[PDB]
Amino acid sequence: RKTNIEAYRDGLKLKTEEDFFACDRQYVCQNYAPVVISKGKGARVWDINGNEYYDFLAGVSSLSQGHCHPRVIAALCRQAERLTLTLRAFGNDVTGPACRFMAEMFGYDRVLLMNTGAEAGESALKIARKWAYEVKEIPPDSAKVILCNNNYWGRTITACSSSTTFDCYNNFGPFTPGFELIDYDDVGALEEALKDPNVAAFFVEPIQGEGGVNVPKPGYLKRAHELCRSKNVLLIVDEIQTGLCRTGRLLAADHDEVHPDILLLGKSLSAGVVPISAVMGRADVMDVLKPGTHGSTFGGNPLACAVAVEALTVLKDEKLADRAERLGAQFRDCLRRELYGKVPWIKEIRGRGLLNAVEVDSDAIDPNDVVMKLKENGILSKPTRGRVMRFIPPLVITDEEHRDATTRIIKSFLAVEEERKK
Amino acid sequence: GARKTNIEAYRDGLKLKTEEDFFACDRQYVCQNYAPVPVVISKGKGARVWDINGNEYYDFLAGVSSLSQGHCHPRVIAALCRQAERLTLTLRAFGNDVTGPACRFMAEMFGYDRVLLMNTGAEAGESALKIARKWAYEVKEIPPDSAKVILCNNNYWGRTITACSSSTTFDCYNNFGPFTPGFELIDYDDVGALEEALKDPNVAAFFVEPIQGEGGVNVPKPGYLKRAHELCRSKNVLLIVDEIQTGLCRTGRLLAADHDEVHPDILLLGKSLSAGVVPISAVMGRADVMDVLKPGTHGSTFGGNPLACAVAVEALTVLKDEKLADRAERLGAQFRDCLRRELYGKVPWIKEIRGRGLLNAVEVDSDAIDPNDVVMKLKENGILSKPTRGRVMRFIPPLVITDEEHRDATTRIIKSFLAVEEERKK
Ligand SMILES: Cc1ncc(COP(=O)(O)O)c(C=O)c1O
Ligand SMILES: Cc1ncc(COP(=O)(O)O)c(C=O)c1O
Ligand SMILES: OC[C@H]1O[C@@H](O)[C@H](O)[C@@H](O)[C@@H]1O
Ligand SMILES: OC[C@H]1O[C@@H](O)[C@H](O)[C@@H](O)[C@@H]1O
Ligand SMILES: OC[C@H]1O[C@H](O)[C@H](O)[C@@H](O)[C@@H]1O
Repeated sequence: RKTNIEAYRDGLKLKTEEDFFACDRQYVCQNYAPVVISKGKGARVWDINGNEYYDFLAGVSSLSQGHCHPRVIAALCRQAERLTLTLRAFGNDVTGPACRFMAEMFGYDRVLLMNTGAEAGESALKIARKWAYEVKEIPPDSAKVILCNNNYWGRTITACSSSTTFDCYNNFGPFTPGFELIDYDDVGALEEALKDPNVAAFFVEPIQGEGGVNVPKPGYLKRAHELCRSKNVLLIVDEIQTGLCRTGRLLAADHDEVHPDILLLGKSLSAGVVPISAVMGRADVMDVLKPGTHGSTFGGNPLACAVAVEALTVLKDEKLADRAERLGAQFRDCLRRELYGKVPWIKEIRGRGLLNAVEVDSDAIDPNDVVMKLKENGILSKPTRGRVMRFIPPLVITDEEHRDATTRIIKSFLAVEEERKK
Repeated sequence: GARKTNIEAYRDGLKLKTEEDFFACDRQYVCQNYAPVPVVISKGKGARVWDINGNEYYDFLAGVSSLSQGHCHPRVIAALCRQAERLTLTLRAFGNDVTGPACRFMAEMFGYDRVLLMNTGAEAGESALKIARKWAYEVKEIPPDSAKVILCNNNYWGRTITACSSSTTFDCYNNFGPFTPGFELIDYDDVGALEEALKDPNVAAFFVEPIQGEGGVNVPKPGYLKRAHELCRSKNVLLIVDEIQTGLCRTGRLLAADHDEVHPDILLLGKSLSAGVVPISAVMGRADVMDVLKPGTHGSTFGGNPLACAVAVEALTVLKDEKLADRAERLGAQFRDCLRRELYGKVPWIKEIRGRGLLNAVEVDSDAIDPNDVVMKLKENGILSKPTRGRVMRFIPPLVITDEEHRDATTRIIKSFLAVEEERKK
């Protein structure tokens, strides 16, 4: 049987990429800015004309397990035929066991399941505030949260209120108060911010994602945790982009040996199949959310839970932390040896595991020529902040595939440089 | 071959046998932000669910109107499995062969120029608020940071900090501040109060439900929405109409706003947009409003993902193919008529039976009866629901409920209320 979307699309006679871009332009809210993908499998996607590419954005680390992982799809399909949604107003035979699975895997007492990263962030801030008011006993409406410049956690009004990125906040106010912004990767600024006794939490990414793959100094996060703990301030660690093996370890916080007070997960939690996010913490923090104080229609639905248990298990069974660590060190090494020196407009090669970036001098080169050239050579990515090229493949990428992609990526940077010399 | 999926292997290894075993698992590992009816549902199909002990029930919450098409509608599940084999996520950073055609499908079905797909109701409300504000600053040219949005007391649109900031429900806001400013709360179903609030020129929008759901199935006087729209239009204020609960045939029309012949300036949809299969929401509006969201000013990882779009197109088509608007109008009018003729005369602690379509409620007097006795008795008679605000009993079945099931269910419901009354007389 043809699905309704397929039958409906056939009647439109969208044959070329430009037909799809025109349909897009006419009917889709125009809040995004080259290719029309119809199929994905593992590390590979295919456009509507049958051309193959490596996906080096991977849902900005939502597709760590690869596109259309057969185990994840089987778990989806099996659960979807049985039960998808009950609400948390009724019990069911999936939510409990799934939260226990997550509790045991990440080492926490309680799991709050929500749907998106932004909801996980809001839920953590809410928990941190109510905890501050109720357990830490700080004055009513006075709770503060410390975040870092160039953070990204969502697009809610409150997320906009805690952004330093002009386009994220501009003309969406007035703003939620209670945020203090400091420099990333700066313990001094954190110590200084931590003198205010009304601070409920410090909310931080172990590597800043959308900010430009800003990898902090080794130990930064341990130091930050020590400072938070000595002031009775919760360390909220956002691993929505950096967790789940992406950096070579189950949590990017494992590098600095930090167990977050509140952990956020998302994205690859579902292998990019359905939106599910998680907030985890110890009992005396998470239990501030009493009945009726927080909710979500779809949060914890049995379909997402079944998908997430399968997705998480893929990470472990395919040993994807080891694969990210190994391949990623080889990637950065090749790019350093074959590009530093030969390509003067490369500012920095940086990353951990398979979360990598090449920042370029956008005064010396058009970054978009790198993007175009990459696509020409079978590599799809999208930079952040104009000038930071991102390289974020599915972790399941094979040794042969990764060698091949690395060659095409290097060849792309070199072809842009040769064209510049003329 | 034969094999377990991991959720099954793991659950099997925990050796959970009784409902108490599952209740205890939930209490230990799941954040305790709900007060659930004590049942452990295992299978859902159409209007029915079964628990782990085998007991069968009619689902009379239906995900609070997330499952209008029934549990596990075979067409929606087939569309889900088919698209999931092919492509589930690209981001809007890349094009794909589904997202644009799905937005076009919706734009044409609802009559709007532009469609924004988000994931949850809360995200749709946040996005609409962002649109109305930026539009106010850039098109209406009101002063920087001065935009106001009018909402109604007892509204419910989400649990973000900004939603908490615009709530009048104590447990939604308490100890979650400090709050997002820029909200002006008025009584629901009060034209005079809306009129006075609209005298402030910094008002960007009026954000309103055609029936308040979580607030208690509060059905306004007829014409209330039409009148709200005329007032908003005369002051160059956007009418944002939240149909996340009331939309998609639930009230006997495609949109509840259709009763008043209102076309919202911004329309919010969600919940049954996916037939309860995956979270997807939508914000729709005319080009000169929606186009304020320029590249880089708003986004979402999973918003408009191809899996969700294929499910939503299938879910929407089910509404039309099974004529669920007509089924809701008919069955709902019979339900309310039956309940009034069988319960009002006999049951003194029912204050009111109200609703539209198959969005119905029975408000009880909780100073006279423990509402939880009604919930328990319903369950014992094969009916699952959860009240809102302590004392508003909700009857919101899947619209696919058959005539025979609906009659059977209505008998069970009437018998439940009369039995609690019989205990009260004693
Ligand atoms: C670190 C981090 N937090 C939060 C989010 C928000 O995710 P969502 O788009 O699922 O709301 C993202 C997505 O880009 C992210 O990378
Ligand atoms: C009218 C209305 N708006 C918004 C929401 C928020 O939906 P979600 O729980 O999917 O965020 C709901 C659902 O509870 C609703 O009924
Ligand atoms: O020129 C018209 C545009 O829209 C489509 O109708 C055509 O197929 C494309 O070639 C073009 O981008
Ligand atoms: O046939 C429907 C589905 O049922 C599940 O039990 C299988 O493992 C899936 O792969 C299959 O697509
Ligand atoms: O549809 C009405 C239903 O009501 C009865 O309780 C029967 O037990 C059930 O099998 C039947 O299908």
